[PDB]
Amino acid sequence: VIKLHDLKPAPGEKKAKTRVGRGEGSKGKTAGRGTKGTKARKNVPVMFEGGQMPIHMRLPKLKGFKNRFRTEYQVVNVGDINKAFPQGGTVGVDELVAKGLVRKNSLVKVLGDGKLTVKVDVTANKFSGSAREAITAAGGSATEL
Amino acid sequence: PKAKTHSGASKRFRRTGTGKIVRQKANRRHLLEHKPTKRTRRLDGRTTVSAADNSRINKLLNG
Amino acid sequence: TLKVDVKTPAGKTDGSVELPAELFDVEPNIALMHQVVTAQLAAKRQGTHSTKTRGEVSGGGKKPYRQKGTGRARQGSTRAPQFTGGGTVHGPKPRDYSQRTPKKMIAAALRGALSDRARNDRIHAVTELVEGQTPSTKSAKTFLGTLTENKKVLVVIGRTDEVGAKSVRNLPGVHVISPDQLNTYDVLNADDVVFSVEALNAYISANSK
Amino acid sequence: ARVKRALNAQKKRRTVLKASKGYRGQRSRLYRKAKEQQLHSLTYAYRDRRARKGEFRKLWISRINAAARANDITYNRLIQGLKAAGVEVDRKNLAELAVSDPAAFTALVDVARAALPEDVNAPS
RNA sequence: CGUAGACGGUGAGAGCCCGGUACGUGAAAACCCGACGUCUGUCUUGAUGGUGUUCCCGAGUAGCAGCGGGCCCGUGGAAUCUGCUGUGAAUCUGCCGGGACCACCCGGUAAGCCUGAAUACUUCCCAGUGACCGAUAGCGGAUUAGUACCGUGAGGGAAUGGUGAAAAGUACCCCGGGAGGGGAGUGAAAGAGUACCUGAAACCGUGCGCUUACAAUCCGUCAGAGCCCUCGACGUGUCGUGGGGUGAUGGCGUGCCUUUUGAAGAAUGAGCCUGCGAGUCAGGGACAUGUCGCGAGGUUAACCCGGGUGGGGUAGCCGCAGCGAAAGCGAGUCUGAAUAGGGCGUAUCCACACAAGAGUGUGUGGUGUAGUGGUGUGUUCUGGACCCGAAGCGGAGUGA
RNA sequence: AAGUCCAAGAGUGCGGCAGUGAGACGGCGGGGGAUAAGCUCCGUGCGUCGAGAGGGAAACAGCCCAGAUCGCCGGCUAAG
RNA sequence: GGCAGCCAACGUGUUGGCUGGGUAGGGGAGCGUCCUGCAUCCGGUGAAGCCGCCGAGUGAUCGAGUGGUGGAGGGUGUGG
Repeated sequence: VIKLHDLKPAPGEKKAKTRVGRGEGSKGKTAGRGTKGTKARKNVPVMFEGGQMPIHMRLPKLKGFKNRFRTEYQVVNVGDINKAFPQGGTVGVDELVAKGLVRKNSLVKVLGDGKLTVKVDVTANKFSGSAREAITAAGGSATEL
Repeated sequence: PKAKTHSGASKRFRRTGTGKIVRQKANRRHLLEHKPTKRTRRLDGRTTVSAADNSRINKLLNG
Repeated sequence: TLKVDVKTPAGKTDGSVELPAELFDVEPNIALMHQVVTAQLAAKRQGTHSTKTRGEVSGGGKKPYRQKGTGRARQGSTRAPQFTGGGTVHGPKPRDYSQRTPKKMIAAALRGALSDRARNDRIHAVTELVEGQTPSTKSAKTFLGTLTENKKVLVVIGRTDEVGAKSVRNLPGVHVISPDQLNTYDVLNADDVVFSVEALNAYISANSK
Repeated sequence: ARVKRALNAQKKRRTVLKASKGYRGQRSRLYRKAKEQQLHSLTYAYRDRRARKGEFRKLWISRINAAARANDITYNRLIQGLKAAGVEVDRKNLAELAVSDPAAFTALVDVARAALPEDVNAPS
């Protein structure tokens, strides 16, 4: 039987903490910090660059705005529609979420990246031109709702 | 305490699909008269941040 | 199919229970079980261990003496760490050692421990612990002796069997747990696991569901 | 988990003081001052283990040369002659013969003189 | 024996000797929490539902400015909320709020109120807990403790535990004035004597062995006579695969740490010993790696139920499709009147072709892309952030 | 094109972690100085010290020989 | 003659070739402390501690080898 005295960690799972500042044999004295300086007693911040204009100030701010109202779609490709539904059939947002192709509460859009070979009655907030075309070509229907 | 993101870096750098950090070039805001359009185009758009600054830019963007 | 015979206190097998392979036939993962039990014991550990830093120890607000001229080391407080009676630099502070181990990891560790026991034939089932009504440690000890000669025994008993709980409670190496609280550390610590039929059925139902 | 630095601390102290048993003054009594002398003690031990070979070879050479002069031959011509004769007796055992068995050393001196070139100073 | 194997005590590890424990029982009184009646109010002095037309629907108010405060919002295009100053409206075709204004449209009827629960804390009391401290620790305080002591004052602010199971703590001898001791006794032990468990080092003796008063010594190291002990042998006192002490003499030999180009350095620190004294911890933090779990999925936070780890918890988070500044489009997308090229993406890789040798492309066909939760470790973020150290700054007080 | 190639423990790229960013002297090429400085500032797939013990320069970081894994009371040599 | 790092060969870990000065620093593997899960073992027939003796390890260090004092808790394994 296995026991609490038989339980061990996995090989290489646990590593010995590095005891810095304990004798010269290990990381001793300066404790891996070297001799005098700022870094011998403090951590210099990430944004400081010696006093010259930092890279986060001498470079221009990226152009544009974020458009608070942007409507973004969780996308599923028709190749994934094929893989998830070899039998075809009705494929709504609920079906896609069940098969784990889109987030549960989101605006679903369908894109034609893979290839479609089965009759699918897909129903998503929007369809790319290629996705609609493939859905129709496979004998299915793409009801945008 | 959540690690706060550097606002300046967040506003001046971006990641692509693969994860490359991109930035716009300096020297395109003003004093554009004497700049030949070839220089202005060279400065136009985004380029990957140099490998040297990639580390600190990534640290500022993550936290 | 692991058919654990249900032995009554009287010494008569009353049916058998089938232990599902998914619950009592899992390949025991030692590293998983170790992480799970270590998380359990860390959760058990209350980090009620504190020390006063140099700002928490009493007094020491004033600079003990002049900065220069006294021929003595520069001290900024009689409560600095080097001072006898001063504050601890990096001493313990209260800590919450509990670890958020994933639910699947916890469940797999438990299923692995039960699987190990079932494989070794260390899982027994019973209709009752003593007889009912009045607890009897002598009767319960006699029955657990007739079942298993090992020392550590985990009695997974239902919440309603207060009789059996009390009867087996006072035996030295006999932990008592409920089927919903069945955990790695308990099963692994116990040499044998004795289920009341109701407890076994409840565990199997709750898990196969 | 407060650990006292006593069980562990005294082990190296007892070791260093036991090693320093025999030193003069503080170097045998105080762990800190014994440790300073123990560093030098083992530095010297290493240096002198490595220089003992050379200094014993020096002693052997001195004694072999003494016996060579007694036998009316120079030490370097003795070594040259022994090499020419193919006598692979090292200086340790040569000096042992010089001291214990001078007749054997005279025999080896005769061998080396015999194996020396007719003219040692000739270019050859 | 056990519905009691909790914990402690007892002359040393006690379920069974003791206090207790499981489990049972016990309030005269007082207090609290419940109900049960008097009692208190109200409704019944009534309930129903439909029509059309005047007054009412909180005023120094809302609103507007001038200056401010607050909000992510630092005055900004600055809404909403607010203080002080003025100016100051209408009552439903009213008025606000939708971050200024509308056929607008929605939210509805402010300028007067009271409102439990969910929530924060523990001076105090009770019962417990500790991979907390264990007398330089842990509270400053195991003892006298905020005491002694210091300061005029505010204020600062200590040190000091352990005989033994039981005091059995040396009735009466001796030396001494006493202290203290030697007897003798108690004690298992006095190698426990109220100076008391253990009794380290520093430090101070005494005894013994070697060695040193012709010698220039970082105090050692290597050779090493002599001397003094030990283990064997042979069984002569001398040799040994020996061991230990000392060290005549010879060789070599410039402390440790720090900080430096460089220190034995006549640069820093250290008189000595013992004890303590410095990369720690929190966070679904960030990055990277290890390792488990599950895997195109992975996890759940709060919270709920469990006298425990355990079970629930699908809100969210990260994956999952990119390009762009969005109408956005989407394995494409942005740029461009310009199918002109580039940017970034389409994991990766293999074969087929078409091409061009401008560094290789284009499609087509194959396998199908790997994250994400714990957790270890190293860095890191916010915190005191590895530890010590200023002069000084601020708030409130104390002092003529 | 070979060599080195059971290695230089090489070069390159991407990541984790750094330390360093006070150098010294010597040879050679130079600036400043007085073609002084143990001066100062450069270059040097130059060296050594730094961070390097050992031997030689008497002693003597930087000069010459030579790069200490340990033990031998073995041998041959380097500079000298 | 011993040890250690890389590499190869074949094996089921032996050999061989190279390589093992080192400060800042990086990586790897460990000794020791006490606190604990579990498992075992020692202890008033004398634990720890301390003082030695005789030794042991490539290091930190070790003696479930021993003697003196001692008087009650300790060791080992494996994890946290």
